[PDB]
Amino acid sequence: ADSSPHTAPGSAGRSLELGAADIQDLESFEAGRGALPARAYLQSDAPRLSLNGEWQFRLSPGSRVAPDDGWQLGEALNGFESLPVPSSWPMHGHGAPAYTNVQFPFAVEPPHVPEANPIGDHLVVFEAGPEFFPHALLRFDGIESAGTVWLNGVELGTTRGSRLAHEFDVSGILEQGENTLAVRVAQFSAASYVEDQDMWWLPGIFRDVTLQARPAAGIDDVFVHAGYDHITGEGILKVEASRGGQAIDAVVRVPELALELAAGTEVRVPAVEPWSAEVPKLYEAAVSAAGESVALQIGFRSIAIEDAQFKVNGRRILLRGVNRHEHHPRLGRVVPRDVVEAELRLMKQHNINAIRTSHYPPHPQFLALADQLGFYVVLECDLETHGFESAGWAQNPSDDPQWEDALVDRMRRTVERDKNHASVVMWSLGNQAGTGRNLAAMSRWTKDRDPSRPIHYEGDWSSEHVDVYSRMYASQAETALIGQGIEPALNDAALDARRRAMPFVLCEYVHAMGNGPGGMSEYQALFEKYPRLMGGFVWEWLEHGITVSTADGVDHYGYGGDFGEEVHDGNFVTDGLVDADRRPRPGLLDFKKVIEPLRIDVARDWTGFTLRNGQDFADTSAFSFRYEVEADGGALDGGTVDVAPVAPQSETVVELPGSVAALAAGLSDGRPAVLTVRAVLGADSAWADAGHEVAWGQSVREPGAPVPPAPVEPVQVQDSELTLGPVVFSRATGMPTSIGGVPVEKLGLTLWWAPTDNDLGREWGGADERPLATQWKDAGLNRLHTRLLGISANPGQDGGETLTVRTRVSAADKQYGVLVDYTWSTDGETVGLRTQVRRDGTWVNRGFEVEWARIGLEFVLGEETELVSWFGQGPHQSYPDTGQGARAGWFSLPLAKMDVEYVRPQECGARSGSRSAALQLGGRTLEICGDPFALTVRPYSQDVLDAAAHRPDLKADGRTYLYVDHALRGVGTAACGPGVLEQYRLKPRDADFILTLKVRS
Amino acid sequence: ADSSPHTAPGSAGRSLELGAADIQDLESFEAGRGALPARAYLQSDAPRLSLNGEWQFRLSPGSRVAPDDGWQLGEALNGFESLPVPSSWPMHGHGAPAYTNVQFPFAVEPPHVPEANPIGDHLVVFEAGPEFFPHALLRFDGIESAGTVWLNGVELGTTRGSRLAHEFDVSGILEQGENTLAVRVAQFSAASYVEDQDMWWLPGIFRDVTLQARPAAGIDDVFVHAGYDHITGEGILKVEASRGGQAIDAVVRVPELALELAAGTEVRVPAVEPWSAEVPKLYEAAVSAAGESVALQIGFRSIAIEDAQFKVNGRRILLRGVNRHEHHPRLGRVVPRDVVEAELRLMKQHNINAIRTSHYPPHPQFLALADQLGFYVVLECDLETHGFESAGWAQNPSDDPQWEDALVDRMRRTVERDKNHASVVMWSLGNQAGTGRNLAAMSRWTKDRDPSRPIHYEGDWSSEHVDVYSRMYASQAETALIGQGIEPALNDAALDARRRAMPFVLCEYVHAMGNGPGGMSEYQALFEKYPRLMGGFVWEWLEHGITVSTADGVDHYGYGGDFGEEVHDGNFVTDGLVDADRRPRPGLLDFKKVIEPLRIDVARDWTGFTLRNGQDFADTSAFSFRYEVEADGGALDGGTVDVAPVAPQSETVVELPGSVAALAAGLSDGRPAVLTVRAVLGADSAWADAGHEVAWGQSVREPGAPVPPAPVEPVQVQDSELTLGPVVFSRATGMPTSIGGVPVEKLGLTLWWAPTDNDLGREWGGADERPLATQWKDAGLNRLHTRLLGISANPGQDGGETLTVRTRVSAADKQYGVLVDYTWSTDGETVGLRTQVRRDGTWVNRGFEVEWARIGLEFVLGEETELVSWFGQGPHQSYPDTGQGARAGWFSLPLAKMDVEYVRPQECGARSGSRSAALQLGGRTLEICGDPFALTVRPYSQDVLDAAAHRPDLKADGRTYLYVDHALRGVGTAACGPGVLEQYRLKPRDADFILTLKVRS
Ligand code: NA
Ligand code: NA
Ligand code: NA
Ligand code: NA
Ligand code: NA
Ligand code: NA
Ligand code: NA
Ligand code: NA
Ligand code: NA
Ligand code: NA
Ligand code: NA
Ligand code: NA
Repeated sequence: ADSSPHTAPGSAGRSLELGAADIQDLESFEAGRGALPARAYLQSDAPRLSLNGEWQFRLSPGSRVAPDDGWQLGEALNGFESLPVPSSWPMHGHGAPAYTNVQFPFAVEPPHVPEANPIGDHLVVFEAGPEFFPHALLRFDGIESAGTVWLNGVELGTTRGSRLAHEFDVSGILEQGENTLAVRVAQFSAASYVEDQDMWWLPGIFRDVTLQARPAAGIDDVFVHAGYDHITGEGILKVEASRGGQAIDAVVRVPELALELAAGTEVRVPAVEPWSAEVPKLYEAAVSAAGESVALQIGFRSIAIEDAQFKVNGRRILLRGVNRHEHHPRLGRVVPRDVVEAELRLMKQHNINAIRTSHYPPHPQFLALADQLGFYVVLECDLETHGFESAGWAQNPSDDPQWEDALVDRMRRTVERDKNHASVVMWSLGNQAGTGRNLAAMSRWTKDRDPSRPIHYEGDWSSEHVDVYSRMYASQAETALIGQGIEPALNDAALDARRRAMPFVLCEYVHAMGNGPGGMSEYQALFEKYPRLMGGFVWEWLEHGITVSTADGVDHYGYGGDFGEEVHDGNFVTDGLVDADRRPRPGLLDFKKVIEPLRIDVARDWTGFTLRNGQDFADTSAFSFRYEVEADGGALDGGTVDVAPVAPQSETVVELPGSVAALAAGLSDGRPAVLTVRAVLGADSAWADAGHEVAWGQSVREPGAPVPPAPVEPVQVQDSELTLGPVVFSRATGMPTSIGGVPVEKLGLTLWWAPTDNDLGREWGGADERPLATQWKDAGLNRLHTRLLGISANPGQDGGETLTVRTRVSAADKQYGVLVDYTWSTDGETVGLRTQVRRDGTWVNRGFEVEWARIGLEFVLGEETELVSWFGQGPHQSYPDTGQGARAGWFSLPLAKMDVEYVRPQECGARSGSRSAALQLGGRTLEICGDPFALTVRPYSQDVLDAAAHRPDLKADGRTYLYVDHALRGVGTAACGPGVLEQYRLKPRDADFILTLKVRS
Repeated sequence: ADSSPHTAPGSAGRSLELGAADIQDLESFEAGRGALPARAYLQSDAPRLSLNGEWQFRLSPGSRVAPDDGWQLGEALNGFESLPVPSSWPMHGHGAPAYTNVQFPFAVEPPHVPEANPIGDHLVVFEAGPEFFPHALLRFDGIESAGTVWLNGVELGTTRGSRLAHEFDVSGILEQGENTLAVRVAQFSAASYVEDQDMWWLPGIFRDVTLQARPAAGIDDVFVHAGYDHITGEGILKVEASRGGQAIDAVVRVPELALELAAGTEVRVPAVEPWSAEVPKLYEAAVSAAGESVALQIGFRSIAIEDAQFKVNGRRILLRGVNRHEHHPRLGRVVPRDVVEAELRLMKQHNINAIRTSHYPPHPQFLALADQLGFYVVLECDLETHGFESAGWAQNPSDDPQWEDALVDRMRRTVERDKNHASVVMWSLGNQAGTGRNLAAMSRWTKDRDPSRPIHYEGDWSSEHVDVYSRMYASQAETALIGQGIEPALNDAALDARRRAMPFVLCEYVHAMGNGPGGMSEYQALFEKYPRLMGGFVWEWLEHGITVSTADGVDHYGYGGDFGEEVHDGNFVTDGLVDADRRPRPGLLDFKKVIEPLRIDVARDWTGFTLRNGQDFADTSAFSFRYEVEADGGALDGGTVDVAPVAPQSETVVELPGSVAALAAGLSDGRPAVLTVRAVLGADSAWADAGHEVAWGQSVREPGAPVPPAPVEPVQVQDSELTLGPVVFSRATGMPTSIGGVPVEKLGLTLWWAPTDNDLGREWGGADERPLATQWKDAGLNRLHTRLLGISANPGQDGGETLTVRTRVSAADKQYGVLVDYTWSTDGETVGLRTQVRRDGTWVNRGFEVEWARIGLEFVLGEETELVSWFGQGPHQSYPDTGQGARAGWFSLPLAKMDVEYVRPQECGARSGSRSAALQLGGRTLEICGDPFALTVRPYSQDVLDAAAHRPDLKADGRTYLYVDHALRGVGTAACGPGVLEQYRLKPRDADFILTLKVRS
């Protein structure tokens, strides 16, 4: 209290504030107290009782008013109500979720906690039979953030490390019969300063609570060591077992390998089948002492770094990864097992082979599923101090000696829990925790304890205390330099030499927020080309949307700020490949294609395809290779082709049946036809059914360019309207008012789109750091207006005429514009529309050149569209730097399914590469043909889309908004990481393009 | 059409769009057509008929759909409805007002008009008797922006120059009996590009429409020349008269001067009383020909620039000015005469002596009122091209030869209308129109036509074509350099020499938006010290608020964007000294004091005062000098003192009656008493009643500093509360929960206030151009939180104790804080509160130091306050760099009258310099004493104030928000011009201060 300003004469007086002792504990730097030693999560035959279920719960707003009313004895519970456990309690109407990204939601003065600090008191009465005596423990697999535990009124201890397990000995405290377990949980504690992950703040007892008997002569911990010698094919096996901190005699049995060996001895198993994400071979094993048996699944694999490559079982691997948080839209950090199983299958179904547990250990039962389904796992300790960065990392716990014991404890618990799982191929120290002596201490502890797994940590770019060089969101350009080993040197020659000898991983890349991510293919090409590049993990698997309801009961996802937060980061928590209910976003469909493990390159003459097996261990024997030829009328040919199995990293040429090329050779010129070759699962796997598609390639015979009609109809002039065949025009605006009877409310040029999440991010570098969306607003691109310059008819053919409508498009207060001429022609059935765009003045504003979203047309039609059909790419959306998963073909969707249900509505739903489109408007069909154009159809305007913050803000107005774009820009990943690559940016230019239109009934 | 991209084979076709001819006319560079020569507005005995009244009106959205249906004959009017004329038609439910500041509301491509261009068709039937034959004309004193006029179906011509007069000969077209006048008015035209004033866009026939007979042998124009020779006292008189463009014989009679002379001859009048704003002497005159007589008011004055000074009648003058727009909150640009008369009286009542007609000629009848009441007028031509600045002035009309005739026409009409008025002392070419050849042409035309008045134009800083050096919002520092003649040189030595020989005027300064303007006194000191400084004109006289009603019928003022504008500038149109209904803002009350024309410096020993007459021409004989001594109980002494008249620019010492000093000498030490000496009007003037206050000065005997109580009561400790005499504290928060029975909901430190309009402006210069409001938001200053560190009692006196509550104030995600200790003491009746503030960490955020709004306390009391009384300054608000008009005294106001009704609610209502305050809360009174503190009391929180965009957003919640500030920052003028001067900025510091509190009943 010396820094506090007042100085009082006399000796110090007594402290009168309430709650001083509770707050002193919450502000403790200690890693909790009273717990048993950290150990593995082990399946054992020891009796077990889950205490999950309906508990009693009372919430107080802070420690100083949290009652000390003997509630732990369970006799006075008038202020308590039912609450399920496990739970994140703000998901059940107690307080509210709060989202921050980097910023802490409390003043940064470690270790101190704010006065507003929700305290949740939990209580359950349970029965314990004789099998839990004399010895038993209570296990808590997660408490956010600070728990104090009592049993029958006796304090057992405290928990720190919110996603880490704690166990408490209850021998001599547990009683036969009824027992009362009480747990006081503080939302905030000193630990909050090291738990600043970009996710919802959610207090609770959010994982299992278990009573476990500890029979005499049992097994407390087990450490499986299961290596693979790829030269000899041998497994290298040693299973350590301990009780009470001492090595014990136990018997290890592995029936499938005909093994019975002693614990603690290393043996060579003459032939094992090694474990990989591709082939996750597991051997069932048991480790047995007199009083207890532990069941294990052993996968034999060895991890090595050599020649600047990350190798498993002697081979460089490619990580096709995602960052997986634990989130459920209605349960918070509680993820039901069926949801976990389904989402891991969904990952495999989209070609993912690797998971980073961003940024804390997962539920303990996740590891066995990863072992079984096959993922390379980066298992990350629960540590993130990101919010200290804004003060230059002043007071960062990672470098503060007072935090050493707490941070080493986090790493020890992380490592000990999950050390037996073959899927764990790297330990990660944490995320965005800066640099410091405590991270070094965590690394040293881990390397000493478990030298079998390399250490990962992105926060220290010098990589002094790690085994791989990790970065997040490094540009494609920088990744290419690193891939070639030619990045700039570190200042320290010794550190530079070490880091240049390290393989390189992107622990986060291609930020998948909203419409995006763009630029994935450019990273993937590098990963495949350069051995030092290990691959990357997309940020992130899921959107953390939280289900809410409007006043009328319309369900939608909420994000930061939807829960009254004073400080929050908005929709940055909805930044995934799937929504919170695990529905794919288009980015997942594109990603699947980008990382597909086979490359199928179909010959232009349709005689065959080149096949490259991009897997590391498996051949192609799991796949059936299918071909199909489709034309406008439907499939013309199809079947299967036998492919002799191609070894990993090998390539072959496969001949297709002669009927396919004969078909190609017979096609009329200009008739469209698509040959697709697909690799599907030949048989059910653990993660998908036979017929599931893994890879594909195509060859397309493109339709001929559209033929404008002969301009043989003349312009008929009336007082207020002009008629040209099936088109009627306003003489006041020059715009069509109907085409073939389809009412047209507006036709005009487009240059802008409703900003994506990426367009709301700053594009660092250069002198202009305004987000693109702000550049557009400042430039008036969202508020264009059109002036009519003139309308005239010109001589056509055989008495016909064309009609040229001259316009200029600009914005209020701007001098730059584009002259736009529309030239219309018709033979009475088809309409030709030529659009010519010429800049009039430099598109520069506030000293920076204005980029465009598009060069296109918006037709506003005075009727609703029922069905949208097109030839192009699909079925899902595609933009210049996305759409890898959109394949060539003929597609048809009801209008509602053209949209994409991003949580914050934004530009989406364009189908790039379209050659023809057909919109069904009641009883008429409007057909559009062009050289490649992008197609979008919506039931609301761009201004409605831009203004909407949530999906219920969208409303259909009875019209159809049809967008036909001659040019589009890419979407990039500027919300976090690279913006649109140069080749996909759209700079102002002069342009012309032709469309043909037809209305049939 | 060559720039338009499409190229069509064959010869060009016929134009098919509608409205081409109307739009061609609107896009014309010509100054209108068909009008009679520009001339003076003259009062004549020729028969006159006002056609103002109920007309018929039809609105179309643009020229292309404006009907050409013979409506001008008045036979088919089914689409017409009644509309008063004169009117701004969007004030009557036709379309909507639209506010832009600089930005044009249409694409900038001169001379072209947008498609959305409201067309208002006006029609009236009137009767003309025989007195209007054979010759008559129709006069239009204002049409915004483009009128086409028909009478009985015959086109008379067109109008351009929205605030300029046009007359059309109707001889041979007017018929005896009924006539039909039709006027098509376009909102936008090529003229809009030269009418970009910062004000509402309001189309209409917004000034008088008059039929005037033109008898034979009449007088068409008159040019009065009336100079004054200050050496001899002579007037120099020549009155020119013309008819049909030729000089005529006419007789000039000036009865009061015993004159009968011929028009066109210069005479010397041996003794005249000269005209000035202080003494606006006017002589009634008549100029008569056989068929017509013109009545004139002649003021004799000569204007000269010599020795870098602007002189009238041989003396340097001081301009105490405002910029006057024409605006009415319900009628738009129509200002009723009674409103004009009242507002000019109000100006005189606040010591104003000068008006700039920003930025167009006023109603023609304004000039005679200015002549009569006495203002120096800067009469400004209707020209402003400000919106071209954002493109580097590309295409600026001022430098485009095609606009020469139009711009010279504007200046000619401006000069000719008002050239006879003594009040006009400068012609201004326009405002914010850049630089160019057409401005030079306007200046040359004016100097040739009327060399009697200097030319003003701020837009060309080289001053090549003007006679005074004018700037807007130059800093006090730059003004001081200019005042001393030591500003940097222009590159051209010849231009630099000319400009250094010019007097200097601020045509706009001390931008008066919202809470402000600060910094007025620093300008005024310079104006008074340096002869080259002519003075300045405040921006601006009035707020252009427009009266609107909420859903429930609550009237309030609207501003930009409240009328659906796509592009607008928000509340920048509400930036005046008075609201739209001419109610003073506090800035006017302060300004009155700043520019007061006498300086009264009261002696500290109360024996007398020094008096300086700061007028230029008048002595002090119009004033009665009053004194009063006031004490807590009321007035102790008062009366009048005879002052021998003090000449302009002279000073004297005036002895006060001995009773006043005897009173001062007898006062007990520490007893407060105030001596005020006032100069009031001794007799009714034309602009105020006898007793009206013009100037004042004070001497104050300050109350002694507060004496903290002896700390003889001890702290009583209860389970959840502490009691210390009359104060009860929470043991959970350390805050008082009641003081003497007054409920206290919260007590805490304040550092922030709800941003003023100035705080929302950028502070140019330095690397940080964020507005202060944004700096505060980024720093979290608007979201402070308090942590309780401890509560302890310490030994007091004779068994009593003090209570120290230690806290820390910070914001989420920030490391900087302030330690705040509160030390409480009491003797059972009075409470002492010592607050000590110490910074803990540097208040720096995003690399820039964080400034504070205040260092103070917020008491939130759980009851409503009825009445607020204080000793300090008042009655109105005062901040460190404002409050000049707040005088020392005792004040008492109901709570509602403490607030200030700014249109956008914002920080306001602080009373700086307070020594004691008393709040009546039901049956209790809370009394506060301190060394100088600022006092604010509100019925809603700062967050409610900040969130409110209009006054109906404010809501009382049943509490009292009491602010006691030990330190406050100034408010400056950063919305446009200088921010807070260094001496009034509030940087983070350590501070301590003492208050005493008492509750009586
Ligand atoms: Na322990
Ligand atoms: Na690689
Ligand atoms: Na995120
Ligand atoms: Na086969
Ligand atoms: Na594609
Ligand atoms: Na939106
Ligand atoms: Na004329
Ligand atoms: Na002066
Ligand atoms: Na303004
Ligand atoms: Na007198
Ligand atoms: Na004052
Ligand atoms: Na406000």
